[PDB]
Amino acid sequence: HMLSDEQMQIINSLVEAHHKTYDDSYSDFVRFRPPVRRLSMLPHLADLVSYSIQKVIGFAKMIPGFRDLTAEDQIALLKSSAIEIIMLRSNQSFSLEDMSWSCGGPDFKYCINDVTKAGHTLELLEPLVKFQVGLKKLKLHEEEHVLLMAICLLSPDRPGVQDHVRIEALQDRLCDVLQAYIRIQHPGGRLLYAKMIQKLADLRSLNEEHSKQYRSLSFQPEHSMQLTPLVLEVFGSEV
Amino acid sequence: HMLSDEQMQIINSLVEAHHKTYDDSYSDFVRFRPPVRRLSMLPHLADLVSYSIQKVIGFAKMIPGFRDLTAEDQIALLKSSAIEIIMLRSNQSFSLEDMSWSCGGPDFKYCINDVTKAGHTLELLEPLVKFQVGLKKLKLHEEEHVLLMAICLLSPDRPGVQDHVRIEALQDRLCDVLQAYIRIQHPGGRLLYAKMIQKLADLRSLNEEHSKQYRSLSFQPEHSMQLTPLVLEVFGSEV
Amino acid sequence: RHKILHRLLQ
Amino acid sequence: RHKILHRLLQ
Ligand SMILES: C=C1/C(=C\C=C(/CC)c2cccc(CCCCCC(C)(C)O)c2)C[C@@H](O)C[C@@H]1O
Ligand SMILES: C=C1/C(=C\C=C(/CC)c2cccc(CCCCCC(C)(C)O)c2)C[C@@H](O)C[C@@H]1O
Repeated sequence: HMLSDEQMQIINSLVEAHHKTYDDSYSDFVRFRPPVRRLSMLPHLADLVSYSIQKVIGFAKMIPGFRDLTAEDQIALLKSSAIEIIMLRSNQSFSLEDMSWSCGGPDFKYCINDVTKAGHTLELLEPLVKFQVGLKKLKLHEEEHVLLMAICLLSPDRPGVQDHVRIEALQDRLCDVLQAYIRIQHPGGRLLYAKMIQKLADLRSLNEEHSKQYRSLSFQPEHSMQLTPLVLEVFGSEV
Repeated sequence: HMLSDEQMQIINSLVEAHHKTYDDSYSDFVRFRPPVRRLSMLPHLADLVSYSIQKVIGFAKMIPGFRDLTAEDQIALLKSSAIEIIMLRSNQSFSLEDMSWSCGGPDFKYCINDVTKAGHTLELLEPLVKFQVGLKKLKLHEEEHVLLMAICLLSPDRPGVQDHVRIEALQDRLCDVLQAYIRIQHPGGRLLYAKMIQKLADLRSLNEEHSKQYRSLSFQPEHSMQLTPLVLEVFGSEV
Repeated sequence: RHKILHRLLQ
Repeated sequence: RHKILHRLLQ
């Protein structure tokens, strides 16, 4: 057996959307408030995350079917999955040699400690690094990585989603595209699909922990003032 | 005649508050989103203005009497005068040689054109530069400049102020301190006080124009997203 | 509300 | 409201 034209077009559109919304040089990082090493890394990391939300929105808008959902479902899906898509996309900068995200030079090399200086704890950072190491070891094809992000985004089990039948259908269409890609194009991927679906479960708990820690930060006006309007809106409680 | 102990203590406290909230080296400017020359200067200038609001709050809290007003009057006074205090304090960086604010190097030298790239027009920038030139020519003593800022801050004629009798009294106490300072300590200041009070009238119209232009910017989410939580709150319409 | 997100989604 | 301003005024 082989992939159909429709399945192939889905892969093409997703890979192109990722190439359009992810810069491997990290050249836009010089435009953020600079890194500093009380929560010295918060301005830089808030700017980094704000920039990445914009990219995730860019990517999302090109996922086949996403543009057809209501502005409400689009927002509900973006709000609840943004941090998970940010965690997935960050894997491309993660290095197993130094257990860090390497984004250009000495300034943009981020370790656990730097994120601690952004108001985060090891209750989040220890499983994040473990998730990063695990996902990195899966040696995903660009097609699988892009499909995993789109699958994550289109999870119907999110607070605020209204049309859980239409989102579940788009997600299943994407899950079949992934399953077939691994079967046809990935030699030795016999257990990959399962391992990948298990990574989405990991993201849910990482998401829960981030939200808790973010709520703490967002409630202290001296820290919330260092965030951006986009971060506040996306990670905020408004309906 | 001469200044009294009380009048002298007011001058001492104000000069000290300004020395504590104004850096002549402009060394904190490297921590802002960098200058870029669609509204390329907005991130840098929003960060600059956000930083300056913080300083104006710092200064305000040390103006004798201000701390005794209700949190409501303190907010109402800060909200409506912030841009005027920013305009006054910026005079210390204004240069008559190049008609610009020189804050360190080639990156932090700001001309009319740069502010145009922050969503502002010559309807604001032409009278601003004319105001800057005029105030600069007054060759104010540090004591007069600090008194002018405090006088501006304590203007009772502001939207939202409740105790206009207590604010008017603090402002008059400050106006007498200024009048006496010029009389005793400023040789040739016979017409200075009037010229200074006239600069406050200028600030009202400059404030009105800035608010109009800012409302335009704040209504476009692509521009409002580049502002900071502090700028949005201070220049915002909430009561 | 969600003013920014609405704009960014066009 | 004015959460930031209130904090900054202590
Ligand atoms: C964000 C990206 C990169 C690194 C990511 C990283 C590591 C720096 C990270 C990712 C997700 C979550 C976290 C921890 C929370 C960040 C702080 C966000 C707030 C809103 C303050 O809670 C770190 C770097 C590049 O791979 C681009 C990618 O989009
Ligand atoms: C702000 C300061 C300095 C320069 C000031 C300057 C000239 C750069 C300026 C001042 C007031 C108003 C304006 C124009 C409006 C700025 C943009 C603000 C928003 C909220 C986007 O409308 C420029 C530089 C230093 O003197 C410190 C001082 O506090």
